[PDB]
Amino acid sequence: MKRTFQPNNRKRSKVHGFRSRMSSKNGRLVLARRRRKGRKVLSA
Amino acid sequence: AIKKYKPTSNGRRGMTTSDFAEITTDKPEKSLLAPLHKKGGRNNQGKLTVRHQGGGHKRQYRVIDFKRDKDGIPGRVATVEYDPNRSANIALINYADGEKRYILAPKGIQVGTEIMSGPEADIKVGNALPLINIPVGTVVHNIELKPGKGGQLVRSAGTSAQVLGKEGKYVLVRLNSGEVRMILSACRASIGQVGNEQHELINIGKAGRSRWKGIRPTVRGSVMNPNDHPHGGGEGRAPIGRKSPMSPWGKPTLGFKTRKKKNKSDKFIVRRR
Amino acid sequence: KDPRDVLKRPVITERSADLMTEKKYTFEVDVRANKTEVKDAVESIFGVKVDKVNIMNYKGKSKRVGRYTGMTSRRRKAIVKLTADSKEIEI
RNA sequence: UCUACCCAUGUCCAGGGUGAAGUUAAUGGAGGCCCGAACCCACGCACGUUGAAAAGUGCGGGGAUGAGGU
RNA sequence: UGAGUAGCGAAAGAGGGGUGAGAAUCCCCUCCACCGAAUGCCUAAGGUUUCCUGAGGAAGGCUCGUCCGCUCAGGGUUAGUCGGGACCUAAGCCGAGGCCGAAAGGCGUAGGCGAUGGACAACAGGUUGAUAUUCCUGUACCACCUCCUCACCAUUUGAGCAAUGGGGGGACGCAGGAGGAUAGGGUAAGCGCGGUAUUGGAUAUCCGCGUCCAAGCAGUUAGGCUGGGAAAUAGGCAAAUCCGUUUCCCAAAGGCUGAGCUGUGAUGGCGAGCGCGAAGUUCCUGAUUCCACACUGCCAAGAAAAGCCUCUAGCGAGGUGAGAGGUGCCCGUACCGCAAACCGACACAGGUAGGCGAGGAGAGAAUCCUAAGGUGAUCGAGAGAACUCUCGUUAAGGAACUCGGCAAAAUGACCCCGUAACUUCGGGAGAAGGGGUGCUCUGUAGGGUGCAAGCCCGAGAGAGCCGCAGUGAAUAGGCCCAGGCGACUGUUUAGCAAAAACACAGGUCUCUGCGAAGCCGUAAGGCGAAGUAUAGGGGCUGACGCCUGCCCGGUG
RNA sequence: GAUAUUGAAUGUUGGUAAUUGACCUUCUAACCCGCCGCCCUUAUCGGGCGGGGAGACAGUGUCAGGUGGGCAGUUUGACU
Ligand SMILES: [K+]
Ligand SMILES: [K+]
Ligand SMILES: [K+]
Ligand SMILES: [K+]
Ligand SMILES: [K+]
Ligand SMILES: [K+]
Ligand SMILES: [K+]
Ligand SMILES: [Mg+2]
Ligand SMILES: [Mg+2]
Ligand SMILES: [Mg+2]
Ligand SMILES: [Mg+2]
Ligand SMILES: [Mg+2]
Ligand SMILES: [Mg+2]
Ligand SMILES: [Mg+2]
Ligand SMILES: [Mg+2]
Ligand SMILES: [Mg+2]
Ligand SMILES: [Mg+2]
Ligand SMILES: [Mg+2]
Ligand SMILES: [Mg+2]
Ligand SMILES: [Mg+2]
Ligand SMILES: [Mg+2]
Ligand SMILES: [Mg+2]
Ligand SMILES: [Mg+2]
Ligand SMILES: [Mg+2]
Ligand SMILES: [Mg+2]
Ligand SMILES: [Mg+2]
Ligand SMILES: [Mg+2]
Ligand SMILES: [Mg+2]
Ligand SMILES: [Mg+2]
Ligand SMILES: [Mg+2]
Ligand SMILES: [Mg+2]
Ligand SMILES: [Mg+2]
Ligand SMILES: [Mg+2]
Ligand SMILES: [Mg+2]
Ligand SMILES: [Mg+2]
Ligand SMILES: [Mg+2]
Ligand SMILES: [Mg+2]
Ligand SMILES: [Mg+2]
Ligand SMILES: [Mg+2]
Ligand SMILES: [Mg+2]
Ligand SMILES: [Mg+2]
Ligand SMILES: [Mg+2]
Ligand SMILES: [Mg+2]
Ligand SMILES: [Mg+2]
Ligand SMILES: [Mg+2]
Ligand SMILES: [Mg+2]
Ligand SMILES: [Mg+2]
Ligand SMILES: [Mg+2]
Ligand SMILES: [Mg+2]
Ligand SMILES: [Mg+2]
Ligand SMILES: [Mg+2]
Ligand SMILES: [Mg+2]
Repeated sequence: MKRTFQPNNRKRSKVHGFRSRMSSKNGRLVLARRRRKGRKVLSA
Repeated sequence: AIKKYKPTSNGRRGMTTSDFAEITTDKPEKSLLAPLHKKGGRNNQGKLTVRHQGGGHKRQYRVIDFKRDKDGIPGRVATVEYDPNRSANIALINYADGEKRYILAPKGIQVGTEIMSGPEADIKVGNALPLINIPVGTVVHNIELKPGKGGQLVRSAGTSAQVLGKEGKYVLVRLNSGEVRMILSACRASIGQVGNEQHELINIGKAGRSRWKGIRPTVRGSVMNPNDHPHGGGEGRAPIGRKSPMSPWGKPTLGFKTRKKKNKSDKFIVRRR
Repeated sequence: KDPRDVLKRPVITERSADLMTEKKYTFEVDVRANKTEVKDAVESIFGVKVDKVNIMNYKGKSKRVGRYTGMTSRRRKAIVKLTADSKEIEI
């Protein structure tokens, strides 16, 4: 059975990566929150 | 002529086709082609805004000269060709100066026919004149609405309009719909009926053939649910069960006129269809 | 840049010892150094004639000392073939 | 990154059969044509039901040049 | 607690030898068994050191463990030519100015980004424990460069270079069939090497194994398309000796391309076998590959841009061609990749694109057994109760079972004969229903290939032989009569409904004159459509045939 | 529909003492053009300039009425 997670590093980076986050106000808020929480990993 | 297929399968039962007797070449003119991708009825937001459009065969766009603005230079009809982008056939014109252009193929045009644009042109099928120069009773196609813009009206296979009278700056034209309308006399029209008159007789024959033409299935409102359509729901089959039949977006859709009531062109329209 | 910034240290392995019989010298080089810079660096320092430089990148190896996981440094390894009529490097 | 539909660009479909138009009985090779693997599907039954598996397996089943699969 | 209970996750092992504190489980050997259009080989994505070597055995491994995808050390990935970048563009995405919008922002032009496509120079052999068009050997090719060499042309109608511009080209669908050719196959013949058997027989028409070779360069070719020349030119944002068009003049040439083949490459390499090394030919078969979307047919009418060629515009005192010498960066390269290494919490009967995919019999990638190659499955040993599951057989009967023939049984291949109602004249149809089917001899008739020996293919008979049974296994329709529904192929409730539901071709009504109507959006901007009433949106009906009456008071 | 953006004339018909209304037709100069040519400019955006079309209409703002399950928040009693 084909399961939901089908890994693809290009698609991971394009959808969830740093440049994607930086390209919008709301993505920049994601990064601001994760920095505020003190996450090691800010993005994919 | 309309070729009828023999019923060698249930798909083929009743299916008919053009014999394509008018078409003189299989290959288009490479210089007059442009790319044309499908849209699936999706707009610039990526959202479906027109239903029932998608798929079908890949097509190249043929750049048609709707303007017909090479006044004075004679043009020889080189080919009559299939165009996937429209019901009419198109004709490759070799102008005497060595420019090549496509036009809409009128009814009964032939390879080797000389054609001419401009006010000095003859009233012969294929020519394109300002409506001021076209005499009353002349059957025309490819009518301009604004001078220089290009023909917009009466372009589909077999369609035709008739010049009824000249009111100075405007000319009266009976359009294909039966509407009578004032067109600016400076606007061009092409002489004749549009070719491929049999087009409407074609029996598509099978579901798949509509799919090849980029038509996805229509689902009736009555077999949707209430959240989808005004006609949706009901236990078993249901009648319309409403004052009027309704569109998916909740407007009356049988008899309800949708032409804007304050329209600038209302003054130009003499008799409605 | 300095030649001696390019070449970090020699690779002393059984493989690299076998390459030295064929007149090929294996160096760890700066991770940014292209093979032209490596060629120029070897000729400058050792005063030899290089035939060709083959170069490869090694990823960092995952490593553990007790609970703490981590990575070794990534490495750039250059295999420098000297010409037939050339002086040998003294390692 | 599942899935629905769409868009661009690739690619896949052993074999056999039937024999439309047209052409001159032969020739010709049409088809959401037929039989049938791959592939896609999921009709019946059994089994499984703290499973080998949070939807499967086994034996049969449908489609298989198309409104096709991927 | 349940309980020493359920379970230990599809599968063939046996013995001998070894190692060790310890061995069903690790190593080696032998025979046996399993996969073999894969359970083989290659390679994506994904994983990220799992790879190799040595050491280890706490935990992980459903048992064990000396072993391991586990632990600890150390090691391992080599490129001008492969894949990606220093090339091109599609969808889409971003988007200077710009348009629009309480803010945030939305949209969009120029311009870019973006492969799943276009373009683009390297092959064969060898080698390591672990990489190999990457290293090594041999033999190449591509772009660029000039301390040099040689030849030729030229210094203002003056060589030559040449656009970011023009043109050509690139450049495209689907189906079908015939050619040409090559992989691959057969070992048919010939050739080479080894063997002559002790189980009755055999120098036998005996046995086993092997029986080739690259890119490149030169030549050639089935062939494929293409009509060419000369003037003149309302066009190709300027110009054009290019393209387009026209008129004259010749209808075979010229172009452009070609799979492959032949020579060479090769005094080399590989090679049965025993570092050395024989023969290394011909014949037959033959693609799903290539020539090639080439041809023919068809309608649903089949990307772009660059490389490339050409044209001028420009640029120009030195150029052009050939040789010789030289230069050539970055990223990936280990290993798994139908899997115990990826997605499924697991060393999970599931899922995972693409290339190659042998033989016998065969139409075949079916089927059964095998080849190359891979593998024996991570708990075992007994016993052979009930019961459950998966199978096999069954007297007499034969649907009496049951909601229902559910399940099972039966049918099944090829050939010949024969084939109804009804019908939209296609069908129905493999209707139904009969008969044949092995082996031997005549030994083939005939066909393909070839110069010919020969090698394949091969009816139809006649006479014989054997068995209970001849498509002797595996794999291969059960059929018929009548009725409801839906015309039909399709589609659907991922995971209890596949249907009579949806769709459908066809019908009809209605809206819509183009800044169309309809639709998305506050708008800009879009879809509609680069369409234009034979078109587009919406409602209803649903092939086809015959038809579709009455009522306009109410509501629209 | 009123009103603003919104101007100019000619008629005709009100009401006040010659100005201000109402409506008709015409005009062009605001406004509009998903029309053509030229330029910014290698540009199917945008802007400028010149034609043409339309024109004080339309569009847009404010206000008003109608329509409006298209959408929203809710109500839809208790005894038994
Ligand atoms: K039909
Ligand atoms: K429908
Ligand atoms: K209903
Ligand atoms: K098989
Ligand atoms: K070990
Ligand atoms: K490698
Ligand atoms: K349905
Ligand atoms: Mg529709
Ligand atoms: Mg329903
Ligand atoms: Mg509703
Ligand atoms: Mg209803
Ligand atoms: Mg009812
Ligand atoms: Mg490298
Ligand atoms: Mg079929
Ligand atoms: Mg699959
Ligand atoms: Mg499904
Ligand atoms: Mg089938
Ligand atoms: Mg016990
Ligand atoms: Mg118990
Ligand atoms: Mg028990
Ligand atoms: Mg047990
Ligand atoms: Mg097991
Ligand atoms: Mg077997
Ligand atoms: Mg290992
Ligand atoms: Mg254990
Ligand atoms: Mg490349
Ligand atoms: Mg944008
Ligand atoms: Mg900006
Ligand atoms: Mg690619
Ligand atoms: Mg290449
Ligand atoms: Mg390896
Ligand atoms: Mg490898
Ligand atoms: Mg598995
Ligand atoms: Mg065979
Ligand atoms: Mg086989
Ligand atoms: Mg019995
Ligand atoms: Mg019996
Ligand atoms: Mg009974
Ligand atoms: Mg009973
Ligand atoms: Mg049954
Ligand atoms: Mg049906
Ligand atoms: Mg279901
Ligand atoms: Mg079901
Ligand atoms: Mg608009
Ligand atoms: Mg548009
Ligand atoms: Mg219905
Ligand atoms: Mg009626
Ligand atoms: Mg009435
Ligand atoms: Mg409500
Ligand atoms: Mg509330
Ligand atoms: Mg109550
Ligand atoms: Mg009561």
